[PDB]
Amino acid sequence: TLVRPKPLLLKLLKSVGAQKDTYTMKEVLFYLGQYIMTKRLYDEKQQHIVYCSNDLLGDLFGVPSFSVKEHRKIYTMIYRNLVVV
Ligand SMILES: CN1C(=O)[C@H](Cc2ccccc2)O[C@@H](c2ccc(Br)cc2)[C@H]1c1ccc(Br)cc1
Repeated sequence: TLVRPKPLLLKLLKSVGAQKDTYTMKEVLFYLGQYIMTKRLYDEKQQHIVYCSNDLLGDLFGVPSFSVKEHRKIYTMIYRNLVVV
């Protein structure tokens, strides 16, 4: 499935090296995760928990924190920031 990230998500992706305007979901996640690990928004003690309050990611998703273990919720939040081609 190819997707087109909306302006805010695209900015996020490109800030960690993304270069296209169109991506597969696996690529969106790849860069999104690189973004998270690069900024280290995860919690050192509980590494599956992500803190993104007052960050671009928080703006994007609409939440102050989330768990990378809830794939359905992450997929939901991501989909709101892209149009499926
Ligand atoms: C599937 N996946 C990835 O592709 C990347 C891999 C990656 C890591 C470092 C540098 C480049 C790419 O991130 C994974 C990830 C990210 C953050 C945490 Br916390 C756990 C796992 C993980 C992931 C990406 C996005 C979300 Br939201 C949740 C998990």
